[PDB]
Amino acid sequence: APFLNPKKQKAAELKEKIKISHDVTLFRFGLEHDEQLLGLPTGKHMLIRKKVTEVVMRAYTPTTANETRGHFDLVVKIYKANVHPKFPEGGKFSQILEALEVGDTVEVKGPIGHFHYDRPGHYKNHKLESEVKRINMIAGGTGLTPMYQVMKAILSNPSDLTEIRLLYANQTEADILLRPELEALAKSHPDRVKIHYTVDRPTPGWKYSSGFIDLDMCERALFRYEPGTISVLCGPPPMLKFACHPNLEKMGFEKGVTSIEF
Ligand SMILES: Cc1cc2nc3c(=O)[nH]c(=O)nc-3n(C[C@H](O)[C@H](O)[C@H](O)COP(=O)(O)OP(=O)(O)OC[C@H]3O[C@@H](n4cnc5c(N)ncnc54)[C@H](O)[C@@H]3O)c2cc1C
Repeated sequence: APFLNPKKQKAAELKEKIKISHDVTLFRFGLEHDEQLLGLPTGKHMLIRKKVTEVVMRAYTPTTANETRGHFDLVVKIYKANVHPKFPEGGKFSQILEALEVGDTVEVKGPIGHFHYDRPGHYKNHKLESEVKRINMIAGGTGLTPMYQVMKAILSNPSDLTEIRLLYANQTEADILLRPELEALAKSHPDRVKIHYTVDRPTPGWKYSSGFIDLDMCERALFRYEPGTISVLCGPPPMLKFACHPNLEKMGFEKGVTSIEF
C-alpha cells in the first residue's frame, strides 16, 4: 500500500534537515513506516502543507521517488526575508519549511499531475498515450526537480534507451540547483544525455550561455521535433510562455501535444 493517497492529507514527520548550501536545504521526511512505498508515478508531484500562526501549501517534486522506501527527500530553495529588495518578506512556505525542527510534521497530498512516464519509452498525458524516443527538458530555477525525477527514472533504468536534452535557466550561477548531481548524470550517461545552462548575469569563467532562452540557444541545446520527440517544461510562467513555447514552436513542437508543461 503506498503512502500517497490523492483523496487524503497524510502526515509526514521530518527525520533530517541537511544544508546543501547557504540557501538550499534537503528535508528528509519519513513515511508511515520505514519500508513504505511512496507511490509517486514518474511525471507527478505532491502538495505539501502546514497549518501555522493559516494553512500554507506548495507543490514539490521530491529528489527521491518509488525507488526509495520509507522516506522522501525534498530539495528546497529558501527565499529568505530581507535579502532581495523586490521581495523583503521572502517566500512564505520555504521559510516555514526552513523553520521546521526534526520531529515536526507536514501534510502531504498526491500524486498530482496529468503527465505520466509509465514505462521505458512511453508516456500518458491526460487521456493521450504515446511512445517516446527523445525528451527535451526546459527548466527554470525550482522547475528543475520535475525534470530531475524524469531524468533519473530514464537513466537509472537498465532497459530504457530514451535520450534526453536539458536546458536549465537561472538568474545567477549560484542559483543552479543540484549542479554536481546534474554533472555526474551527464558524466555517467554521456551518450544518453546532454545538459546546457544559461544565466542572466554571468561571471568571467562561465563556459555556457548568457541571457534569456532564445531560438539559437534552443537549437544548440535541444532536439528538433520528429515523431517520437517531446519537450517538457517547468519554470516561471513568463519564461515558459514568452521564451520557451515560441522557440519550441519554431523547432516543430506543438503546445499541449508535443510541448507539455508540468
Ligand atoms: C511541479 C512543481 C514542483 C516544484 N518542486 C520544487 C522543489 O523540489 N523545490 C523547490 O524549492 N521548489 C519547488 N517548486 C516551487 C514551490 O512550489 C514553491 O513555489 C517555492 O517553494 C517557493 O514558495 P514560497 O512559499 O517560499 O514563496 P512565495 O511566498 O510563494 O513567493 C512567490 C515567489 O516570490 C519570489 N521570491 C520571494 N522571496 C524571494 C527572495 N528572497 N528572493 C528571490 N525571489 C523571491 C519567488 O520567485 C517565489 O516563487 C515546485 C513547483 C512546482 C509547480
